[PDB]
Amino acid sequence: YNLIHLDPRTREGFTLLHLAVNSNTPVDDFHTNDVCSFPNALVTKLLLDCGAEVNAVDNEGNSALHIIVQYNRPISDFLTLHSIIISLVEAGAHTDMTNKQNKTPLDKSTTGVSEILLKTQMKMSLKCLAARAVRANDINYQDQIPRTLEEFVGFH
Amino acid sequence: MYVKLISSDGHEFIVKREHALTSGTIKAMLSGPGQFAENETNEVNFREIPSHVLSKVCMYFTYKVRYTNSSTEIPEFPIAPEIALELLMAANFLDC
Amino acid sequence: EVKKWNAVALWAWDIVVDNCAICRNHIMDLCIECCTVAWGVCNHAFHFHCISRWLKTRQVCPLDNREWEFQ
Amino acid sequence: DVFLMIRRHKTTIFTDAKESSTVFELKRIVEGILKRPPDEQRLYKDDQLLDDGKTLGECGFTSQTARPQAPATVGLAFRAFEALCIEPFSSPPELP
Amino acid sequence: NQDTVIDLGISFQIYVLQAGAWPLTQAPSSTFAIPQELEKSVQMFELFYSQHFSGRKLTWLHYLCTGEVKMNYLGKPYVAMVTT
Amino acid sequence: QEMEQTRSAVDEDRKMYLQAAIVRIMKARKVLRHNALIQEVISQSRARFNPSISMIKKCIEVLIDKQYIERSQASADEYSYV
Ligand SMILES: [Zn+2]
Ligand SMILES: [Zn+2]
Ligand SMILES: [Zn+2]
Repeated sequence: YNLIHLDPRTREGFTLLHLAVNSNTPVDDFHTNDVCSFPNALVTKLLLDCGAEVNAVDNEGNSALHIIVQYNRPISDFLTLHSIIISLVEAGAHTDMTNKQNKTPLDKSTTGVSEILLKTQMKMSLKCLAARAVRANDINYQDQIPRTLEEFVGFH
Repeated sequence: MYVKLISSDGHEFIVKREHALTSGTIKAMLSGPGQFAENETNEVNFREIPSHVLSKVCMYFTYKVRYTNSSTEIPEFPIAPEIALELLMAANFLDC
Repeated sequence: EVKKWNAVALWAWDIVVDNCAICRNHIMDLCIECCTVAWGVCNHAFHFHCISRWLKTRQVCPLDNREWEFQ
Repeated sequence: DVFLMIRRHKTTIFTDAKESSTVFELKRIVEGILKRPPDEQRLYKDDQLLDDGKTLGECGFTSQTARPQAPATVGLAFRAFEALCIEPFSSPPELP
Repeated sequence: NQDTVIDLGISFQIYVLQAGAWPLTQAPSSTFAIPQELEKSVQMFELFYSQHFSGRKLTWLHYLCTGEVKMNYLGKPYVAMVTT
Repeated sequence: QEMEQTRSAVDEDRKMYLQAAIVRIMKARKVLRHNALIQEVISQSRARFNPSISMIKKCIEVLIDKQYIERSQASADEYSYV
């Protein structure tokens, strides 16, 4: 929690939990390959329960859900996915974050199983489904909307 | 059983109490002070939102109840561009 | 008409494909050669190891009489 | 599972029920929530009167069209009978 | 936990068996229709399980089911606990 | 009546265990004599069910038909893994 409150960030802009959820994390050629698997369910669960910034964004504009749905092995260790997906949605992690290249993680699921999991964990909700339209059609929100709604639109 | 919602532009909208309870503000407004303890009407005023958006959330109130988690072929929501940025000032006031 | 009836449940993982019909095992566990599970134009999910060895034998989907291709 | 939007002046009532049911209680669900005499109602779907014993499934609308986003709106009227008088929803402020 | 008055008229003792590690199976179709008295019960439980446990196909097993029977048509004497 | 197919079910399952047993043997052995392979399959599988020789003979042919393994060109007794 001390490190997370200090919040280190990678060169690629990934937060610590972003480094926890990805699959391209390099692992040392020694016995870490035996046990340090990625993405890891327990690591992400303990990081989120410890107080990680779940809505942290990278330099690529994505969130943790965007990275985890892009996993290349969805049915190899599906339970881990079924853990981490039920982890992040349990604490923040807006399921329709819509990264800076106008891509919701549902559109970046790239897998039927992952998109089924996300749809089961998606929520019929507020001005997120009622904001995808107002950001698809360019309506001026520049101080035409509340101040927290500026970042709300900037996500959605 | 049913709740009444009064829009800014004179319009009064009546929907199921459970359907309007999906938004936190209505839950907050109906509870505590201003409860209007008649258990049948429970009218609430809204001098900020216009009539169409209050009709739009009432459409959305029934939309959420029907499709909480079932019928995976979920129909989308046809939000008009002319009603966009107006409902974008409403749901945060409603905590839907 | 009823007060305390209850039955026995049985849950899968909502996976559209049940088993890898090459080694006749589940999809969740590793292949017999080893992991990596492939897909086909016939919408059948088998292991990459189970399929790369299959195409050496024949380039035909094992269930239906259709020419296998990758995804 | 047909969804309705009952209209009478500024007052609007949202309604959902099955198709195979008479419109008698449709005249009475509004009666319970308006605290008004029951026999004075006269529902007007598309500016026409229909039988009180007739079901709303045969009244003209189906569920495949009356989805909650665009429910089958109907006009209500009370005996002074008297013709339907509803208030259309105000237009949102258009974009510049 | 639900907001409205959710009363089922039925009490539960569910044995949520795991995946194919359990040896019992049902290879014939044998589509026994759900009784309408407990239809609200199974829909509530299916909605409950699919929400708390995402990605789970609750395939119901009725050939090894259990439960009680009421005989109010006769006049309701005693109870009976034959299969479903 | 239902317990005899359960005997066949594990018998079907033991063949699947037998098929996976030869593959992991030949992944490291590459080539192995058939008589030594008879003891080799039994050696690791002795912790579980004891496989009779007749079940092994058909499992070699099934694995040969699946083309995971085939007989060595130098000796028909010797087998080659691919
Ligand atoms: Zn396989
Ligand atoms: Zn493999
Ligand atoms: Zn096929």
